[PDB]
Amino acid sequence: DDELYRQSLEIISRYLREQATGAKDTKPMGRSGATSRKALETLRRVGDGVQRNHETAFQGMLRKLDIKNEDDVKSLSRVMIHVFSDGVTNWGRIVTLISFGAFVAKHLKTINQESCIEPLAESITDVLVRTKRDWLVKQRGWDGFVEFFHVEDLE
Ligand SMILES: Cc1cc(OCCCc2c(C(=O)NS(=O)(=O)c3ccc(C(=O)O)o3)[nH]c3c(-c4c(C)n[nH]c4C)c(Cl)ccc23)cc(C)c1Cl
Repeated sequence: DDELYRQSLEIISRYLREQATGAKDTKPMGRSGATSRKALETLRRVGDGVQRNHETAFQGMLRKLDIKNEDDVKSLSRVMIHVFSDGVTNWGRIVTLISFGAFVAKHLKTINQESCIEPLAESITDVLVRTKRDWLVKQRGWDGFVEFFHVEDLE
């Protein structure tokens, strides 16, 4: 995970940043590269799906969390660790984790707090890897992520 954390962080960062700014992740990924780009495209189609089907839940949880500044951001990781670390692990739960990540980043930009997007990203990444590296390793990681969701809605 001196590379699974970094690659995970690369996907999650670029995803949250493009969801927050509406600007597309140009500039290269740096290893494994294509794996990461294709994961990001997947994350767009799948993560858009999760936000559309869960808008009421997402809106309600974002409001209950009441996020105004980065000091809130440092205390979110412990709510997020608490919620995500119990129960079965599956790719659907990981994409929900990240999608609500994006949701929060869009909020952060709306209240002019873009700066917290990076810490938020890192926090998501740490929670995911800290808690699931083994699972992620034996689902063949982000290549496993690309294939399981095999985009057959865009072709
Ligand atoms: C960035 C961030 C991410 C977070 O993710 C938390 C765990 C991620 C999650 C879950 C989860 O896992 N649900 S699960 O075990 O039924 C599941 C999802 C997919 C599968 C499967 O296919 O199998 O199963 N549910 C969440 C909901 C929520 C929903 C969707 N309906 N009602 C509610 C409340 C909200 Cl609003 C936000 C985050 C989550 C949590 C926090 C606090 C933050 Cl800040």
